[PDB]
Amino acid sequence: LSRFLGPRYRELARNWIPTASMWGAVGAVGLVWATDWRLILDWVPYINGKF
Amino acid sequence: MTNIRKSHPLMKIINNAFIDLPAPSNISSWWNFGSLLGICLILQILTGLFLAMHYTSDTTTAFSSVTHICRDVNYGWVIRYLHANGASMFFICLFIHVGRGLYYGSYMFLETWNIGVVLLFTVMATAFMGYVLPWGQMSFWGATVITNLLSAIPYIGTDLVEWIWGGFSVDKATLTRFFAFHFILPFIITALAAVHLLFLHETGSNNPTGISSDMDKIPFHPYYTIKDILGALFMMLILLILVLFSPDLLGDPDNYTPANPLNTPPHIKPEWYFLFAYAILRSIPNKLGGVLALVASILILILMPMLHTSKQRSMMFRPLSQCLFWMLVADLITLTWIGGQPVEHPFIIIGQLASILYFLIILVLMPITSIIENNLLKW
Amino acid sequence: MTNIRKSHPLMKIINNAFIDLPAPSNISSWWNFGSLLGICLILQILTGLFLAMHYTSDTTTAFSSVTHICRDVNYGWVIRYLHANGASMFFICLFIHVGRGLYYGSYMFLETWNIGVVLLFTVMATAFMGYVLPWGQMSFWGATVITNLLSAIPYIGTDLVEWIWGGFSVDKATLTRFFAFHFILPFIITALAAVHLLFLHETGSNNPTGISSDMDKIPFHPYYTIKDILGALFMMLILLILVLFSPDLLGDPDNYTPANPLNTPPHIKPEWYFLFAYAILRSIPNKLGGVLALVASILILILMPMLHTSKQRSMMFRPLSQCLFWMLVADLITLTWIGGQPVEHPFIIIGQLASILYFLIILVLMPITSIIENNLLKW
Amino acid sequence: GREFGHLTRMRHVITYSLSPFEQRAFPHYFTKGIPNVLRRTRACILRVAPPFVVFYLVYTWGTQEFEKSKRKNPAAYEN
Amino acid sequence: GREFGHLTRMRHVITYSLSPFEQRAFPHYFTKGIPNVLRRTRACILRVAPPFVVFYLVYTWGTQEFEKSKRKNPAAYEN
Amino acid sequence: AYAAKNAVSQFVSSMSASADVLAMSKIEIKLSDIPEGKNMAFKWRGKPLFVRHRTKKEIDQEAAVEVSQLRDPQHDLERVKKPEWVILIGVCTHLGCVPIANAGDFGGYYCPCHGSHYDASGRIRKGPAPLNLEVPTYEFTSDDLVIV
Amino acid sequence: APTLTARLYSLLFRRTSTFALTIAVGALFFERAFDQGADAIYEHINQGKLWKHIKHKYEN
Amino acid sequence: LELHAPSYPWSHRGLLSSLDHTSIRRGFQVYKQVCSSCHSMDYVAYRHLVGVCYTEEEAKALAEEVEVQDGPNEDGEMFMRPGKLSDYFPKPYPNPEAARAANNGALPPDLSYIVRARHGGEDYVFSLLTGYCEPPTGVSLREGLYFNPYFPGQAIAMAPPIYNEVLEFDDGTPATMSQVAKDVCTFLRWASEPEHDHRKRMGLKMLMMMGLLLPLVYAMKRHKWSVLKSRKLAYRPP
Amino acid sequence: EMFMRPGKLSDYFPKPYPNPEAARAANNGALPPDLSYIVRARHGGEDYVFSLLTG
Ligand code: HEC
Ligand code: HEM
Ligand code: HEM
Ligand code: HEM
Ligand code: HEM
Ligand code: FES
Repeated sequence: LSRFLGPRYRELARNWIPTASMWGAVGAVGLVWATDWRLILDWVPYINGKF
Repeated sequence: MTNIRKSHPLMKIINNAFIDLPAPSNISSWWNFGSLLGICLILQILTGLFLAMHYTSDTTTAFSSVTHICRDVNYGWVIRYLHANGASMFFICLFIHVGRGLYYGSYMFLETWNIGVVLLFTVMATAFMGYVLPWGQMSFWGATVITNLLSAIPYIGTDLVEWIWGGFSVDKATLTRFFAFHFILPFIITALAAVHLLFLHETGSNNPTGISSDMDKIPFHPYYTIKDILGALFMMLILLILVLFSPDLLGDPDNYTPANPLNTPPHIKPEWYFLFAYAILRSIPNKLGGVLALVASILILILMPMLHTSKQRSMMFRPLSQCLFWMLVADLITLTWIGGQPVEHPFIIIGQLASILYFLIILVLMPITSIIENNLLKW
Repeated sequence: MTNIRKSHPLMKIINNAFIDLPAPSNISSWWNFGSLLGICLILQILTGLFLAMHYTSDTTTAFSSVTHICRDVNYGWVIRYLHANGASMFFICLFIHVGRGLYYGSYMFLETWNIGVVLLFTVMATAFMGYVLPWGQMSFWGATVITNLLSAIPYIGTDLVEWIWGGFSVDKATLTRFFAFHFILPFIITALAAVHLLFLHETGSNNPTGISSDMDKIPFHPYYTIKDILGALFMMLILLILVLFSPDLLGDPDNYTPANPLNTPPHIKPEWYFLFAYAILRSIPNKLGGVLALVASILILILMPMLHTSKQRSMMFRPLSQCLFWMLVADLITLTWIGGQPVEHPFIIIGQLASILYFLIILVLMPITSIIENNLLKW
Repeated sequence: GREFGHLTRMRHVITYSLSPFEQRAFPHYFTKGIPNVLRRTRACILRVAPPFVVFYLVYTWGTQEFEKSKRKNPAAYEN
Repeated sequence: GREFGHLTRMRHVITYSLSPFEQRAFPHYFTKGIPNVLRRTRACILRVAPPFVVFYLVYTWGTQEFEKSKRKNPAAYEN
Repeated sequence: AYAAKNAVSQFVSSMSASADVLAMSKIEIKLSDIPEGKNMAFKWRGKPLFVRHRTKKEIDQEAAVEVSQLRDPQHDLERVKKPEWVILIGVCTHLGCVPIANAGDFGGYYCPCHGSHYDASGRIRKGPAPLNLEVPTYEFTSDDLVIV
Repeated sequence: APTLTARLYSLLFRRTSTFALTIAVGALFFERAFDQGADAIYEHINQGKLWKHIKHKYEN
Repeated sequence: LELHAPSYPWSHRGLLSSLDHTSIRRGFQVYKQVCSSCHSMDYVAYRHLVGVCYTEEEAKALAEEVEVQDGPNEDGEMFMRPGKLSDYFPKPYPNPEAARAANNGALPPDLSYIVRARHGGEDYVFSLLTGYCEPPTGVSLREGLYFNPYFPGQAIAMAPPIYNEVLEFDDGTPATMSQVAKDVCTFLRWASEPEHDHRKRMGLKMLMMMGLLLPLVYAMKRHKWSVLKSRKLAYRPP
Repeated sequence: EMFMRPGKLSDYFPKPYPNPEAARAANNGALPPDLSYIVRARHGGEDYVFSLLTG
């Protein structure tokens, strides 16, 4: 994978890191909401009113 | 470089089937039901699977297992009544789809029409055995009557009936046979539906005008994906109404008593989607004649493409043919209503007349009327 | 005019799949097993279906129903032992197929190889759930151990294992869930096998030489249909030998006692086609480490294509790689034997060494040996 | 097979369109739909309704006749 | 895509065949088959067998060692 | 997303423990039905549950066990609430086999699958078992009744 | 003077990742609020009939 | 000829109306004190009352009030146990033949699904219980049969089970025949459909969600199809 | 009321005890195993049964 070791690829990673972080946040929020984890949802102000 | 959606094999199949498929732009809401059928099928599998995780096909535990599903399993009632009413929704969509095919001359797709007839028979068998599964009074006695119909076959009727029964009558053997067959058949239905779409995509879809629409084709995805999603949402609304406000509307109360081989229920009738055929079966006093009429009632769809005599494909431009079609639909409603009703003085004669009218309209009246329309149009 | 075989849609698919498919002229008998697998699958679908006509998935009627199949159902023992030994034949053919893929570099078909790995996982799950259906001592306790393995998953292990159990342990809920999943999964296996063949036919088939054989392609039908028929006949000979002369050769006798949750059998071990994995599972003292090693022992097939450091595809012209491959095969046999054996002084150390050798050969020794071979040929 | 590249030969047909974000989803929804719905209903009513009217008449007559048949006949008990 | 007619380019290769009804299905089955089998066996026996021979040795030792372990130890019961 | 989450959650929940299974989560054991020096096995949570009416001699010997000389340091007094009653889950810690009562060298339990030896308090004494038999949570509602 | 919808598009809907994050957060909060409101409506309609409305008379 | 039951204005016949759990409690008292002697509810357990009409301790007290046969003991013979909320409602008779022998050859049906097993449901049950009448002229009833116009055949083997002050309600409600019949029919409706209130709540939620979604998905479809529905096509031959 | 009848071919071989607890009580706490599959449920089969009986 040495082909992908270059300044252009580091620039690409810089460009797509915000998008990857946003998608990771989307995945985390979706997982917490779907599973009703309640380990994280206890901290959310209005949601923790439930249970 | 290339486009994955157009080059990858599975992506090629999916794109050519559901994404880039050229679709007529004028197809109405009556073309949604096809996709609806698929949805129903998928539902009838998913829901069905989650019923098999708790159902046990034993005469000593089948009814108790169903009560356990509807009493103890978390949201088991939701799943059970979704299954029960989804079968009725499946048959509603099937009837509407066959009506759409008859009206707009979609039967000219011979291979698609024949695979559809096979699908209809397979779905009817699956629903029959699935209804036998709960092992209530209605299930047991409807199975008894429907299977006993096969005894009318000459010289092999008794042997065939006792082979299907797995014994001398409907009993535990028959219940387990029906559970296995009911489990396995929907996957054969999915394979047949895949073949059905394969045959349909060979020539594209029809349209209300009955005229080739190659000059006006649109990508299937952006328009008909959302249109079919809206149709599925409406179907889900109707189904959820039936499952959350009248879960027992289309069922029969006598199926909530455990099967009693020594005591027939007050009335023995099948599920509503079979009643019309049942009605035809009761028109003929002869048992073999009744069975033959029942089979022909569905096999007439095979003859439908050959009976087409009009120069135009769709009925959109044939008012007399439209009147005949709506007479046929009202006749089918009459047959269903009578199949619900007992065998008494007015119902017998009305059912005989209705069956005669059904066969007359499909066989005699429609081709003659189409020829009359052709002569009126000077061709 | 045209040719119906080469024009009709379904006929087009069949002709391009099994009739006019260009196939290498030199593929040995090791290429039969693929078709054999399909045969086995179909058999398991047919035979199993006929077992589902008499089997009930209730703990109070599971073992009794199996004995009813074996004693009362006409030729029921034939079908039951056909199923039991056909699972073993399926796994023999699967292992030989994977060995053929490894030896002849068939994993260079990335999509085909990955679909094959998914198929292997699905078939293993299907067989594991099916072995629980008789509800014998071995079925219950092997299910107990294998499912309890899932409890080693951190955080969500207990909730996951209890969700799969349907309760607090293996009980009627688990039995019925497993029956439903066991019924449904082989159809998913058929769909995945169809996708597998779709991916394979995109690039044709490999040959023992490992060299592209487009110059020496022959029609598939007249040659490989009869060759696969002969292979299926030989496989059927072996399977019928197992069914009719040693039906209980590959099954532990302790599964013929009804499940006793309050008493463990003298020895607990899964079926032979899992023993090797079981062996690796017991090599790691840590529970989570053992489960991870078990999963990796089969996920390593995914890594296999990426570890191919040889300039030549097939091991036919790679004697050192052949030695390593046969060391791997002997190591797998050793792992199976150790998994059969109890956990005592010599068996623990031999199993640990065997697991280390398996992972070392697949991950370290094979690529280094391939590089050395490349150097020796001055590539 | 049948692909957008080659379905039919058409010449000298011009189609003008608008972006979905430049046009209203429901333009004149009621003021044009209601007359159009009325037109379609007027066109299709004479073709659709009469069979169902006949069915309803038959249904009512059959129900009435069955209910009358279930009723007692006085003439059977003259003596 | 993958059909007879465009798989590869081959030139100046002449192939001679025979009808299956003009030739014997088992030509020299044993006169030439048996020597050929021995050649194939000899070429592979030193690459396939040695790994399996090691397994047999390990299997025998493990079985013997397991037996010896279960055997009574006289020294343990001394005194 | 709301509708899909509700549907998927309902379908998943259908696969979890049913109402009756949860109803059978904790059981009632009448101590008067267990004679002295008898280890009774009950079907609890789908697994064997051992309730032994430990005798005075057995209580004394278990109280005399050297705590530090145990693979898992435990005390009989801290292992059980009532000295004369010991309640354990009949699942060996080694792999998960069912130990047999009064079979080991220590008079307690013996897992034959490999040979684990436990005392009358469930503490591992000999064999390959890494831990002691689990003690489920329980309380004595009355003199001769216990809920686990 | 951008409108509310223009602000929404510029901040959240323009980028698909932010669009999906907004959808997920909205799904969470909408589930909470909708469940609370629907439960309130249902309990008001059946006021005095549900067990939670009469349990106090039997709780200890 | 048969008589169809009237449509009584039950408090649960509303589109989103639930059951009166006080009526459910009174109907359960009626069941345990009147029809439990001959009728059975196999598919209803005491644990099913915990969240409906009795608290957990009250349900335990109800369960402990009736003895239940337990599994074999050490000697291998069955014994009796005070009972627990995991048990189902006791069977008045061991087998149906005993029930027929004790009720003049008529099997008292199981009441777990009775409202769901009879046409008319709770309406039919209420009309049957309160509909007992003196047989009209010309009706000759066999021995041990009673005239109920709503029962098919009008000759029912069940003697009128309820009457004024048949049982004394714990709630203090007057024990009129109509009140007892209404309460027991409400309880039997609960038994047939133990998910009645939850089903109504889910139906309300799904109605709200569909009313929210259908216009929205319709608007999405209109947004996508606006391109075609505004499309103007012109033909320009040379 | 339950009762006893002479018996017929359709009947299976009579059980010696009503329930396994009775068998254990009558056999010093040991349950006599069912012999319908005893040869097929034991390592050795008829060989094991014969050796056990005669040894
Ligand atoms: C005297 C014993 C007895 C009592 C007490 C009793 N039942 Fe019954 N019940 C019977 C018998 C016997 C039948 C069936 C008679 C027949 O089928 O001819 C029956 C039938 C019924 C039926 C109608 C079944 C049908 O097929 O139409 C209902 C409803 C019913 N019982 C409910 C109740 C309710 C509610 C109560 C409490 C008010 C009750 N029973 C009390 C003995 C009893
Ligand atoms: C086209 C597909 C199907 C149709 C039309 C269909 C139809 C039916 C019907 C009408 C019933 C009667 C339910 C009732 O009256 O309570 C039923 C029951 C049942 N079906 Fe199917 N079914 C289909 C697919 C499946 C599948 C795929 C499975 C399993 C994988 C399945 C499993 C069951 C079970 C277990 C029952 C009994 C449970 C119950 O009755 O509540 N069904 N089916
Ligand atoms: C499980 C059963 C069925 C499934 C899953 C199914 C599926 C579909 C689908 C998805 C379509 C495309 C959408 C459409 O054109 O409306 C379609 C079209 C069609 N189907 Fe079906 N169908 C089923 C039953 C039937 C039956 C019973 C018939 C006829 C008796 C039939 C005949 C046709 C025809 C002729 C078309 C083409 C319609 C046209 O192009 O105008 N199908 N089907
Ligand atoms: C790849 C496909 C399959 C595999 C590998 C497989 C494997 C197995 C195995 C190993 C058993 C244990 C038999 C024994 O221990 O005696 C079994 C039992 C069973 N299988 Fe299959 N099976 C397959 C497909 C099916 C299908 C498609 C069905 C039903 C349509 C089915 C129905 C059953 C039933 C009912 C049993 C229990 C009957 C008995 O144990 O004798 N199986 N299966
Ligand atoms: C139910 C399971 C499976 C079925 C039904 C199946 C079926 C087949 C068939 C019919 C072929 C073509 C005939 C042949 O090449 O011998 C094939 C080829 C192949 N299979 Fe599978 N297979 C299965 C599992 C697997 C597994 C577990 C793997 C690998 C881990 C795999 C990898 C491959 C590969 C690489 C080929 C192409 C080999 C070549 O062309 O030289 N398959 N399979
Ligand atoms: S499994 Fe219990 S000591 Fe080995």
